[PDB]
Amino acid sequence: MISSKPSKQRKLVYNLPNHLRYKLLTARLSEDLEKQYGIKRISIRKGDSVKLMRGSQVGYEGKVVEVDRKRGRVAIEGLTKKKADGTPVYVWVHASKVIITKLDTGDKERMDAIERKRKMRE
Amino acid sequence: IIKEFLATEKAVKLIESQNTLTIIVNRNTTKKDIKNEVEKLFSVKVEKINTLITPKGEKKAYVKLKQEYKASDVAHKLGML
Amino acid sequence: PLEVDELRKMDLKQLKERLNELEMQLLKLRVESRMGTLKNTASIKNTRKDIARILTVIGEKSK
RNA sequence: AAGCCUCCCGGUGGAUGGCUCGGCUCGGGCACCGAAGAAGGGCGCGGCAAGCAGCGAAAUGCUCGGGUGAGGCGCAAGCAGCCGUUGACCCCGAGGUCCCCUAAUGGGAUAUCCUGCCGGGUUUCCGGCUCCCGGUUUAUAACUGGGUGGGAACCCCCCGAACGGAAACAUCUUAGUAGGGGGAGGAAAAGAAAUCAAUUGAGAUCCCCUGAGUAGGGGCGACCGAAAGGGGGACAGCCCAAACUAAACCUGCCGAUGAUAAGUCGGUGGGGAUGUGGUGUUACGACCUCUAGCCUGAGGUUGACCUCGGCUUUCCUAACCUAUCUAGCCGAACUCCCCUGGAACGGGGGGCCAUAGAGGGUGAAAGCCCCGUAGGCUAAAGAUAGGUGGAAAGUGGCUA
RNA sequence: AGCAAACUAAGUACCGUGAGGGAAAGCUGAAAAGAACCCCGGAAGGGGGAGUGCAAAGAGCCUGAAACCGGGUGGUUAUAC
RNA sequence: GGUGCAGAUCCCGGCGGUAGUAACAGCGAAGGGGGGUGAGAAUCCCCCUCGCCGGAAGGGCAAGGGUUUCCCGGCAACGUUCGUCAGCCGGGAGUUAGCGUCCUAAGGUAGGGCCUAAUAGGUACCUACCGAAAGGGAAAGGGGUUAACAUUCCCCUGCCU
RNA sequence: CCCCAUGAAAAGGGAGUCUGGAACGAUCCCGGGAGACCGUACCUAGAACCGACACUGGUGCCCGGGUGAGAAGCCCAAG
Repeated sequence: MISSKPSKQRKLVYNLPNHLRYKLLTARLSEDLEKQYGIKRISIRKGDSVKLMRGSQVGYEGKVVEVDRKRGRVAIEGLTKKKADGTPVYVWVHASKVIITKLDTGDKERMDAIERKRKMRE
Repeated sequence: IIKEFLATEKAVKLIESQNTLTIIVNRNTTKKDIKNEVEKLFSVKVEKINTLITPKGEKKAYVKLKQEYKASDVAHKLGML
Repeated sequence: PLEVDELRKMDLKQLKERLNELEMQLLKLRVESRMGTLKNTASIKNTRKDIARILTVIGEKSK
């Protein structure tokens, strides 16, 4: 029932209210992840690690260290482009071209969100 | 109700020269006593006060103390000196 | 310091000066108008936000 | 020597071309706020803070639940610091605060400001103070309790224009429009014929299409201009005055009861025969009364009569249940191979879902990379609608 | 152009004693990677050289026409339109 | 189908030529020398001298502007030149009263009433109030102190209710 | 002296007289206490106001010597 004019749609993604920002973070897990979790896609959190499929630096594995929730993109360590001075700045790669490799089971509040998605028992 | 302790270069002399205090309060636009405010907050007798209406929007009052109360002490207790 | 519940716990008489004692030290932070150079800018917000709460909690005790 | 012309290059301006978180039309939903202080302005408010926006001295947000789930600290990247896993920020709902003027109403205003009088506790401070309605107390003293303004257009009702047109212009028309004044609501208005029409018919009103530029009006000039009927939409129809019953009446407060409602009860106060309440208002009649006759489950009375039954109307909304709205949530299929390419969302090959190939995003033109989509699911707490609930009043029918 | 309004504020700045009238103004690439560093000047996102990046038309930032003016290319002038 | 442009003394934006031209004269002022600062000095600063005004270019006082006041640092524009300078820009600070508020004229208003259909209309009457920073209206001056305001802050003498 | 012009009213003060009241009691002096709120910077104009401007226009108001009747002209004091 929501409209299909291009203009309105773009307004949502340029004006995303805060409690909906997970939407532009969720990325594809790996098969091994879903093998013991029974789930295809999920929102990113810190303390995690990911692999990449697109871009000039395809095929990297790092750690989830930086994020841009309001507009929806992340960054990983061990991947930088040196500025003129010589200090590193973090390469910015979107979740759209990444595959997660592992998560953090130390929250008990991210955990139940995993559970409620009809994944099988534990 | 008291709001701040002004600390202009002009003020610093007054607390030394005349043992007064430059204190700016709400713009309550009704006062009989900015006086009895201080002693329940600083236990100090009052000798005189006056009225100022600064163009920036605040209400300043020159309050001076009887010699038995050295205004520099409470300021030091407050902590700008 | 973020007091959130003990305010509802015990009597109202003490919170008056508890308001007062906080109110006084608000002035202490308020020395920043001279460039007080006080480290915790958020203290004012910590001070300003909490002070209203106890000034609000009193209504819950039907003052 | 100027140059002249053309052309290459550069700067000077930014049209073209492209892109768009903007407006514009439509349809459909929805569609009053206000003395418990509006709308409208004026002020303040963040660590460093100008405008906007938000906020009200409880100033970038206070509390409580509900969802949400790892960062948040607006527009908007700095310094510094904090909140966050004891559940943040956000969103929903419920609250709390909520300055000054302002219809602004204690009184006054060329002051978005000053300033009284009572009563309250009392330190801060809190309540009340034009024109009316009905009560306390003296028969003029104060005191108990409830019509004002705004809102985009729209609606109703009074007052009421010229410009032009007639090729001039004065009657006429332009026209009850522009506009003035009053007054509302979410719709308003109007609404039950002293209606029509015409061979004895139809059956409130309103709007839509026709009837129809027909009827009819006017220097017969421009022009103005119906009704009836037919065809559509939804189509709902009840109270008063009188005849006639005649205090059987309505209403304030307090207490009890009643779910706090309504109602009832006890005391209270008011209003009322200069008329409350009861039945009833319609046309070849209607309605009421009387007379006579026939005609209800229990009881009584003298075929007949009466009292208590069901029924009609009205009022009252509660705890509970159901549904709907405020919220988020589920939701398929490839990132497989080669090449180009800074990037593949391109070219070739290969494979798959589809009830979902609207659409958007992601380094380009991606159904299968991500959201969303077709379809389906969500409630503490509220709001809406329905059922489930309670009470009061008026109570035969027909015939002459 | 689109309602005036797409922009840091739009009935805003402003013109008017007043009822009122009423503006202008979009684009850095995907990531500021905003040119570290070395020379000139005091400085200027100024010069030069280097560097980032596909590309720098790198802040005055998409593309970039003419009217214009400057350097150059090619002809060409002081007896003449 | 908002549809093909040279004009419409079209509109809007850019830029031409006259062109470094006019003007930067005219109302009786005028500077000169030496030193300093700073990149840069006729223009800014220091010294001396000199000319002019001198019932005004001096002195003190409003309505108005609203920080135009002061301090510190600056110069792309802003200044009719320049500019180290400024009423300009940028960073900070700054007005205190026992010695206007009250009353009232011209008048005005708000209400009660007299009309108006109504009014945000008029209103002779009555009532209540507004109406002067030069009208009237209790009472202080002196000295002294900050860059910045003072009969207001420090001292003495007071004074009025 | 002039007028066919007769030249504002309140509040605010002070006093006088008569009534009632209580006996203590001051318009005397002495000691003590207090006295809202708000105006308060600067400029008054050949640069601070208006006239679109750092504008010979207007809007003001009031106030040394000599020479000289002089606020005329000149020059020079203060600045």
